[PDB]
Amino acid sequence: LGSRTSLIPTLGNLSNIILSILGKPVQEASAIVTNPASEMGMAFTKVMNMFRMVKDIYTEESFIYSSAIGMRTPSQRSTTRRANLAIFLAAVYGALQIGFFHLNENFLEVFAPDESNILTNQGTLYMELKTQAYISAMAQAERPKGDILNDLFPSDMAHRFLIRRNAKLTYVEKQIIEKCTARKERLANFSPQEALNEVYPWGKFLSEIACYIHNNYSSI
Amino acid sequence: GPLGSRTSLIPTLGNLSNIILSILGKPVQEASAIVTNPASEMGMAFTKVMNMFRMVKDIYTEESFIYSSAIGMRTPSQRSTTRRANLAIFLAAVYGALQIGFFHLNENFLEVFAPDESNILTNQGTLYMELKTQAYISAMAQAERPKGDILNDLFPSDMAHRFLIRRNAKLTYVEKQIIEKCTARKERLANFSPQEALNEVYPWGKFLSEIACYIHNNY
Repeated sequence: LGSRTSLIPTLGNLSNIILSILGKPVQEASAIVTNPASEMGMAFTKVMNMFRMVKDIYTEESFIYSSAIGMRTPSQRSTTRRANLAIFLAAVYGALQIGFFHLNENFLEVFAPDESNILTNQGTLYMELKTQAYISAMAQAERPKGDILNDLFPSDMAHRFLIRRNAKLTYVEKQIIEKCTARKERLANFSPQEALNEVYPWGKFLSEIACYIHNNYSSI
Repeated sequence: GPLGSRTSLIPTLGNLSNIILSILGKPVQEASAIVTNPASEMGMAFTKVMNMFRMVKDIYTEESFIYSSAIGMRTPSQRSTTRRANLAIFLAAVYGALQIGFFHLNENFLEVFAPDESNILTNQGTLYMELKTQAYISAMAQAERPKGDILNDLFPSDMAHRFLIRRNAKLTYVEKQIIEKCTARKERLANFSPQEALNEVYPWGKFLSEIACYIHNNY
């Protein structure tokens, strides 16, 4: 498709700006998003408005799936990978409205795309994301904790790892499964449940994810 | 500049400019249909590009065109990007994709087509005369102003001073040729009946094709 082909430089430029704004120290990035009338806040708002428009050209869902839209060249795929990181970081800072269910479902495609090797720090980030999804889902008083936890920390994690790389399990993969199992149990047996956000504060997760996305992808 | 400011967005400005130059780079009837039928598949897609271009353009200018010296775009690639963006603003304007009056188009023509005090070329002066011609034809349709007021504005007497002032200055042989081609075109327009046959004497689609062809070969 022509417009998706021709707009790759814009997709890339806006994604890079978002990543380098929202990858700053958490206090600095949070300030930018929560003060739209500041100098940098106003500039971020215009960048985000253009980004929302360009993103809609590439996907009607939460993230961009390069294979699904025929984006096949090395530069096209590298750009959509950057875009997906910018989307994820903007979602977690609230600049985009993407629910925790979609963040969890797409986490490996965003941080370990193209059947790459899953790394230990990705696994740790995965576990903390699932923990925040659980804490947020509990706050809606919609479904019981058991149901939430079985979705977020599922029994088929090993088959999912094999499927995603066309495969038995690697050492990191089995460590993640074991770390996730332990976190599920701690979460289910914790009391009082309403205290979990003090135990796993959001600000700490924000700092975890920005540092990863910064210190694993080049900024500016 | 700072993150997310005018220097940060230069690749987006150039990319959207290049897209507008490519799409309105098509044959006149094709390009015109894209703009005039916003419901077609191409028309719908072009609309989304133009909405993005409108937003990025506002970041670079409050007016019709982008003056790099006015907003501090100092690096060579930055200055070349604003120059190209100006060509795309002008191409979009004559196709109806952007709403910029003939007055703004006339006033910014040399800055758009001959920036940086380059010596005017006879071809640039030709198209300048053709643009003034079309701006007159349109101004006489609207018929809010007397014929002399309109010919004054578009074919003015101080055309000599303007060419001199433009390059910090006596005219070049080419520049005095343009003024005489201009004055003669004015006399013909000041004395043409029916005044609404001028649309047939100089067809708009001919001008459009001349501008587009010029831009398509000089951007």
